[PDB]
Amino acid sequence: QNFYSLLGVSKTASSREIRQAFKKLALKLHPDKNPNNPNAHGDFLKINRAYEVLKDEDLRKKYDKYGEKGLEDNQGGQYESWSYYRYDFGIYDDDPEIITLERREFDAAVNSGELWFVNFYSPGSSHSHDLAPTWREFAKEVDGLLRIGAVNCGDDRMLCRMKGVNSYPSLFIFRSGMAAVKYNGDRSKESLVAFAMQHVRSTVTELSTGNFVNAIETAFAAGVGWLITFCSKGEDCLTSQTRLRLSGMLDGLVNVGWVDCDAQDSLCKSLDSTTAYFPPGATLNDREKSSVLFLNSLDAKEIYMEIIHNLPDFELLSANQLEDRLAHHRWLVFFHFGKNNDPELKKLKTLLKNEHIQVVRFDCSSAPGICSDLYVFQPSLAVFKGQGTKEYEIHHGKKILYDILAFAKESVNSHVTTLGPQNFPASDKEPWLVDFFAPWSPPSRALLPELRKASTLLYGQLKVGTLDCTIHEGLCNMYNIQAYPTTVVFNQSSIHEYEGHHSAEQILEFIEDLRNPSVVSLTPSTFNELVKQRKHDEVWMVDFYSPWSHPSQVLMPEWKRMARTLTGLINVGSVDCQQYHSFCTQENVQRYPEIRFYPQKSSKAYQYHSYNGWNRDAYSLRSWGLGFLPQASIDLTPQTFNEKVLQGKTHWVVDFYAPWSGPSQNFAPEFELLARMIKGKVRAGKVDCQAYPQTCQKAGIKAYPSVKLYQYERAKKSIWEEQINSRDAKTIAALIYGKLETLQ
Ligand SMILES: [Cl-]
Repeated sequence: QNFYSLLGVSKTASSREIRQAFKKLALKLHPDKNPNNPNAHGDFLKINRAYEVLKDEDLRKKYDKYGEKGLEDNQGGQYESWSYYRYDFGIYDDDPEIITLERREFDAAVNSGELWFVNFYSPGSSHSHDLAPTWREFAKEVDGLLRIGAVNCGDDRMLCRMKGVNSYPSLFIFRSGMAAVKYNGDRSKESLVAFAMQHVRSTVTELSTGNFVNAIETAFAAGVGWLITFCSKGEDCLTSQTRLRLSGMLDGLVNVGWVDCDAQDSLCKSLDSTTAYFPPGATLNDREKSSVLFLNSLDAKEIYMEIIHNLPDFELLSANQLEDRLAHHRWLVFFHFGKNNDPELKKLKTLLKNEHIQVVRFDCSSAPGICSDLYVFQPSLAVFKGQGTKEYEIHHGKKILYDILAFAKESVNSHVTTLGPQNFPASDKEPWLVDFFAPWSPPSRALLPELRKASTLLYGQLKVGTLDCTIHEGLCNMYNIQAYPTTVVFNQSSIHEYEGHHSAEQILEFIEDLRNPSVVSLTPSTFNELVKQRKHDEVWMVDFYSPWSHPSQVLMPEWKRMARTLTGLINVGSVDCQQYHSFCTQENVQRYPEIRFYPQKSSKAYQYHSYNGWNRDAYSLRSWGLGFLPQASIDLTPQTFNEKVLQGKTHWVVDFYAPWSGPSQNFAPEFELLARMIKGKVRAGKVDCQAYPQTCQKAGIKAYPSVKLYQYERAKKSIWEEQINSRDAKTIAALIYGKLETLQ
């Protein structure tokens, strides 16, 4: 919509693309840049608000479901300096060979199988600035050899702390098999390369005449061809460093070697300066001439690019082979349709070995029913978990190597199912976590890995599934999905919708709350053990309800909201009288819903109180509940107000009220809660303005109820007076607490 149009990007744009577009606009339009128009702050607000809501995935989701209308105003107001955007912002955003990593995807990325070299840098760090051009250059230098990453510690403090970053910048080498190795050298292009090579697997072998023939003649069965450079004195061939680099770049795909032609003159008479790639089966003799690839270049990247394009495609499996193998080993399958992608992907076979994931392709046209039964209607990449099952997931996003590796290893070790209409849990009492998403949606793709993580911890607790809305438009329409992604738990015919941040931790919290809800569901047994035999200071609110009762159905969502606000204050329970008829009869429950409060055990306490109030919303019920709790405020007089508060030596919070005032009666139980929370820190008082207009006039009270904070400063022997506009006990308290330490 307008925000994407404002930044001039698509609604499918990535975080990086957003930052790129905003950087262009920020450098031209920062209020620092043009001091000649008084509207400079306002013009930048439009762009910065758009940027801040789009870079925030929670905010972005609200903006996709509703326009700016669903958002709230306090955004875009704060921005950094012009110099920040010019020099500290998106430093590696325009450098394609550098992967910009955030906290969520970091571990899965740098452990996906490739050798990673990551620059943990920081804004306001001039050592980080010095490194940047070298890093861009270095990343260009080793393309095809290893993965180069960057992590902005400025926006990723905790990740940098957890990864032992002790200075800016800090350089680490990652590979799944080992612990991080730190580079401590002088940050030069050539030093960084040499360091990385010590961690690169590289086998180059000098070949005798006898060895060369044997390697070439045995190459075919092995499946691996040969890259060989032929060296004569007075002539130039691949250097030692170059052969080792090529060996690393083509690890597991090609054997690298060299031949000393001065030492093998007879052999080199056949050739004629030159490196040759021999596909498996190809020989030097004039028969096998053609398949052999003769190269003249001395440059690794140049040579590599020719080899990588020349290598064979993935093994093609027949329909029979596929069906025989899929439920057992793990299989990464490229699905296509006849017609018979980065060549870099050919490295998947080698780099997935440690996870025993086999890599193949399949031609759906040879068996369309197999692909249509998986709802594969276009070329697709899927990974199957095997081990006796046909669980699979489909890869979404750019078909780039490290991402497909991270996807494949994370998925086969997780418990997220691909859902379709045929196995959708419409009829299931067991708990399900379902993610309705779209592949084109950048947040949706950001969610999938976090879901996989949660799945591993939730195993045995609930099943996790994903549903593709672009494919199954009908299914997501029936669940009223308006934005992507939409995460939803299904538990006992009630369907809860997640609204937190897309991280495994927050998702685990949300589910843990659904597993131990504020509203404690009770049985006839648990009522006796928890409510009846509550300790001599516990209190309970309990809703006795029938699922068949319209009044009960309308109450429950209010009951739950109320329960959430009473955590650590009032125990909240619920009783199903349809299931437990005799018990509810035992308790003399006559109509639904019946709301009862179970007070603190005391000498004069009733067994319980039934709420007969007209209004049954959450606020009314909360205020009713808190009304039974103990008074902690003091009822002040005109004299005691002056002596104890105005001329006292402590902190007060005072409620100026009128008995006839509706709003005052609503607040009274909230004020007592406030009083109890601050007991020992602050004293709480109440002043009847109807009884004492004299004092309320002097104190500056327009209407009722009003709250005033009185702070004592011992240094000046004086009382400070401020007004509290909030009517929320927790809010007021924290607000009061904040001021208190700032004198101590
Ligand atoms: Cl520094």
